Amino acid sequence: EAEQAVLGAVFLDPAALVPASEILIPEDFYRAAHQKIFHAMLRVADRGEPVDLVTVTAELAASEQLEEIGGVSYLSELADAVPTAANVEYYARIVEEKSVLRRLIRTATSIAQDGYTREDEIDVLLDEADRKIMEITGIPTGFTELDRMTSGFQRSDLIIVAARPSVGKTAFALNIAQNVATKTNENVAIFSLEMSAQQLVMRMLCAEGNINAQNLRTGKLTPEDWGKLTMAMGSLSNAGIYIDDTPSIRVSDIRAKCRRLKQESGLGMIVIDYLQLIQEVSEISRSLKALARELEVPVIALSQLRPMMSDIRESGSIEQDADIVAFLYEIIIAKQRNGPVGTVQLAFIKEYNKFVNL
Amino acid sequence: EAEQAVLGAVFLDPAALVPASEILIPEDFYRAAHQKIFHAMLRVADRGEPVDLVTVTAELAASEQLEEIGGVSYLSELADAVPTAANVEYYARIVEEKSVLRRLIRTATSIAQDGYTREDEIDVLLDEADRKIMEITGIPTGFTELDRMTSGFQRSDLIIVAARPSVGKTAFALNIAQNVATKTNENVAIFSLEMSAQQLVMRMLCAEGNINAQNLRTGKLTPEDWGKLTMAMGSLSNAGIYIDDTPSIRVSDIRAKCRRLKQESGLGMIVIDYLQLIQEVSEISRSLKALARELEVPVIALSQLRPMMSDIRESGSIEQDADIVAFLYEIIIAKQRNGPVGTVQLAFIKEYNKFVNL
Amino acid sequence: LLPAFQNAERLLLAHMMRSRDVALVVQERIGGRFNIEEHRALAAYIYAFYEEGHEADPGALISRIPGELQPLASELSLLLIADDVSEQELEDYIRHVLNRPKWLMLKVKEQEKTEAERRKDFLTAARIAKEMIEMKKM
Repeated sequence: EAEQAVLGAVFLDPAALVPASEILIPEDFYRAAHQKIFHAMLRVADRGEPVDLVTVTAELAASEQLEEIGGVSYLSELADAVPTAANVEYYARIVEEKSVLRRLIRTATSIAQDGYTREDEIDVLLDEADRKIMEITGIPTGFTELDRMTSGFQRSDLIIVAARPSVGKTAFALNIAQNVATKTNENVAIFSLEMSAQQLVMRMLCAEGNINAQNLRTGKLTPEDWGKLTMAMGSLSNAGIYIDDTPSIRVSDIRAKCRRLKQESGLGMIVIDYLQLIQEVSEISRSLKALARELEVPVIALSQLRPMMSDIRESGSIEQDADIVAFLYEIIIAKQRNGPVGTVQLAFIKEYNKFVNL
Repeated sequence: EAEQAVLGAVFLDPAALVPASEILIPEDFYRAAHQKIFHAMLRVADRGEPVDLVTVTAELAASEQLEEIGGVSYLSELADAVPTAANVEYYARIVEEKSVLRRLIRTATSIAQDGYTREDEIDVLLDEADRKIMEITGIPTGFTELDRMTSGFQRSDLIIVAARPSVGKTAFALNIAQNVATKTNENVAIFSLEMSAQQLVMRMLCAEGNINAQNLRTGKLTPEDWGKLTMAMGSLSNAGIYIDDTPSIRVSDIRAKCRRLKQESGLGMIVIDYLQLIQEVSEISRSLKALARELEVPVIALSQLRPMMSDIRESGSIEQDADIVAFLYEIIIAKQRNGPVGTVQLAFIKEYNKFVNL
Repeated sequence: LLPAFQNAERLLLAHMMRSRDVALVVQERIGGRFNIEEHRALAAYIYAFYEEGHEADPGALISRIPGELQPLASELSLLLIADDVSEQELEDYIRHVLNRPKWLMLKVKEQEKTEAERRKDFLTAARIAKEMIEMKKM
């Protein structure tokens, strides 16, 4: 009935079409007949010309669905029936609602129906089941003058740190995660898709007790090294670091694991190791932003590519989803919504694998 | 039905006859009865005297086809039927089209029919086959001498400004948008499909307080820049600018948002950033003209291509929908309907990103 | 599918029945003055109702209301409405009702056009028709 109101009110105002079309597409209509009309209605509006009884009946005739609806009789029925066009929008919202409900049902019924025919998948089934159904502040960084431009890292922002291979993007994100763990009291979650979980640990053990030329890797240590690891181990032994080196994981699983950790222990940072390596990327970017929003936590997504904006942009959106885009080169905060944009300069040790102040 | 509308509309306006007869001659009508009326309608207009129900029912009677149509009954029927005569032309175009189709069929059928009876010719058959088949007002611009040639920018005109990449077509539109907002008291709506919303604002912050080599971009400013932006910000603060940077939008959405803004606040100009980038273009051109007409507001569409007419013509209509076509090179007003056609020269600063008088 | 004015007559009841703040606006503007006998009888009942200082809900109205009005008054209280009638909605509805005797009119001169046409008085009927186009524009 509300369907007939919209159609009707268009024949009446017919500036009514504008709000109607801002809220409906032909597909929202349940009856094909109306679909046809509303489409013709729009197709006449795309000139043009304007939209009224004779001009629509004429587009319908043209594409030959005039008699496939009502006649002109049903168009007139609609026209003569409607008493006002101050609703429409409406009416529109009603039809739009009942449309959403049909889609809900359809995509939900498609899941049950799909439940028996796969079996087989469980994981594809459970993912294309979310996919189908979906359709200083702050936290201190450790580093004095990165804090200032940003004031955190704050909760619900997606931070993307990009840098060419072997500039130090991992070693940078790890130190952030480490400082946040050892110095605050806030659990950090690391996904290290590339490197193993234990080859990650010494890379932050080295980062602390200022250990290693001697080296941890190459067997034996001096008394100074030993007496060092012991506190480095000790200090990092109480930190709130969680690691997950699961080979290469899909978004929904980062999201599921992070979700469970928030309720049981705390959570403050999600540091994902590199995006390009998670498993189009624009559709992942989107999901990472939502993750941050849902968990009121800053998500640091590392990325792979001078540098500047169009280096990453050309490969999957990101730009409009991430609210702060860092570059390692110099730390170039090229985009942030907190405020300032510029270059912060950090020293880098190597031997110890630390990024340090200045 | 389209036929009835034309005739009906005449009994209504009846200045509806002028465009009707520009587009139709009696024979374009399929029904004879309508042929008779439209002809009579035209025979009366050929004095005289003017054309209304009475006078037409008189002419029809006089050449004795009054009962050979409907009666006055059918004349009243047309009259009393049609609600509006702001179409007609139309309507006219609809009837004219279906007239052309009939002619095609007739001359094509006559070719087939002629295919058997000759045989004989081949060459008269094939030749007479091509032969047969071929048959100041206004809204001030800010810029003294642009105003004179145009007197506005006025309400219901679609103004298209075209210029090769990096000649200043955006900067030019912006400065118009700016002078209108800061100097009059009339809201302007900018769609900036290409450049971001905030990248745009500096480009018109700079184009005021005469700011920038120092630069706003490259961090720090002088006590001369600071004390400058503050006024520039202050003066632009109260202006009536509305920006929409939505990536790339369809016309129905430009038309929808601008319609809302009219009823709630005001509206004087729509400045669309470039047309070739909105989302065949002849179907968009048409729409922009109809947007300007509906909102009684000048729509400035920027376009991408020496220059001259055929430089944009070859890429989708525009020529006959735009009633004023400006080129940036020199501002070449190559077509306008108000009056004059010719070159107005404008200075351009660059550092401040301003177009200035001369 | 029902003519406009009737739907506005209908909906108007559907609103005043539910909102007795609307009924008070309808009362000064439309008699009724309502165009259909049923709608007239109901409006008389509605108007009264509240003049009995009476709170406001159809559960009460539909229980009032001779019984021959009930099958209709029932199916109006279930109609379909937002509760809240837009400022113009009301002026659009009332306009239809109020200027319905005016359409019921021009069919009186309509019968005069055709009666003139039959006695071959062609220019008179023309005038009548030109007259109708005027009233019709209103």
